[PDB]
Amino acid sequence: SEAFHTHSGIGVPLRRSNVDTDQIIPAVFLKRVTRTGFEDGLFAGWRSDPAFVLNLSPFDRGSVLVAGPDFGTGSSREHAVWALMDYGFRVVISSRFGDIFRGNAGKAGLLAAEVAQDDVELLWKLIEQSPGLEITANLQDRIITAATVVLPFKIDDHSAWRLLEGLD
Repeated sequence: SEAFHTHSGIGVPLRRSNVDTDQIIPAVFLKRVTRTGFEDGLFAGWRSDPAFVLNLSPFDRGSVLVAGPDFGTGSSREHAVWALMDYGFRVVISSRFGDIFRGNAGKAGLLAAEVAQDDVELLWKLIEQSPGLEITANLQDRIITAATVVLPFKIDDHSAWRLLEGLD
């Protein structure tokens, strides 16, 4: 495991709300018993469209996902976090997460940063009109930076501990 203190990377604007575990990683990918790379399962159904955001340069090298509300809503699988992480995402931003997802994220090294929806809208606009704009998430200070916009995020303190300490 690696310890999470700050992460900067290309932001990916995903205007999808209420994203369920089987959209994050379809069921057909979770018969694998191994632990090697789940990156090819990440959004695999949606990736069939060449215009899906994650297929477009430079978003295909993104590591900060800016999603709509209710990301990972409902029941979800550990593999959803593994798929995100294996693809290279270290941060997911949403104004509300599913709780099971949110807990799994912190336990696996993924920052699930809760940001007010008005601020999610600003982040989408910035990265949409400047593809490749980096987003920074600073866990010590619990802020997201994009250009000259700086905004707070929330995380529970237990998750923060696990992430900062790099716990398995």
